Amino acid sequence: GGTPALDRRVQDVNDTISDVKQKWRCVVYPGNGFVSASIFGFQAEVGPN
Amino acid sequence: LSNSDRFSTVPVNRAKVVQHNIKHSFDLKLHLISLLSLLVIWILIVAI
Amino acid sequence: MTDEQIYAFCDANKDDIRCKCIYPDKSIVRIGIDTRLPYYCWYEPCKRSDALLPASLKKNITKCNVSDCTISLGNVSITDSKLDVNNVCDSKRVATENIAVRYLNQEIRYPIIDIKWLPIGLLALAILILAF
Repeated sequence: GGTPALDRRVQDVNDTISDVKQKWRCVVYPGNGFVSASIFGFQAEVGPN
Repeated sequence: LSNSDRFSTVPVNRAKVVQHNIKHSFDLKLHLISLLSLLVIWILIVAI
Repeated sequence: MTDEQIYAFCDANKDDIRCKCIYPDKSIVRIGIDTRLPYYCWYEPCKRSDALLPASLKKNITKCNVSDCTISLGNVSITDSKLDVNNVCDSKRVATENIAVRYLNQEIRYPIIDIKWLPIGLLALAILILAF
């Protein structure tokens, strides 16, 4: 009995984030393709400047 | 985090912990006790 | 390491992953201010094990993700029982009754009578001489 065996050595990001708003989520972008999003905005790549 | 070192990063096989606890523990020899008691009773009544 | 060497390392290479939490882009801190959640609480480089942090940044990070609820029990008295107090103030913590087993490294006592009995026992044998 008790609880299932847990392996801390394998890091699961969903354990630390207790709020759904802050998790990075892939969502449909009507303009073009699919984008990452969260309450912190969209994951993006650095431009030239 | 006060007792963070109390937990295990690796998984723990608690069944094996209990099995070692049972293995290395005092053995109440009820089999020997029962055989000796029956022998004592038979000797006291039938034999003597 | 010391704060001065930390600043030297982080301004020699301001794009270092380790020195990204200390010198984040103004975009990150501005997003954190707008969201009303400090950036060091959720920023991924700030969570890196190898990420260096000065005293101020770590003592501010410690403020992230802490609950404020107090249990004040009275005169608790328990006998032949088990007690377990968990300060779960409706924090999505599943009720856990996990029994904590340990390695009982038990030493078995052996049925050795105190050898102070050895003289007396001899006297017992001696009284057979009365039956002769």
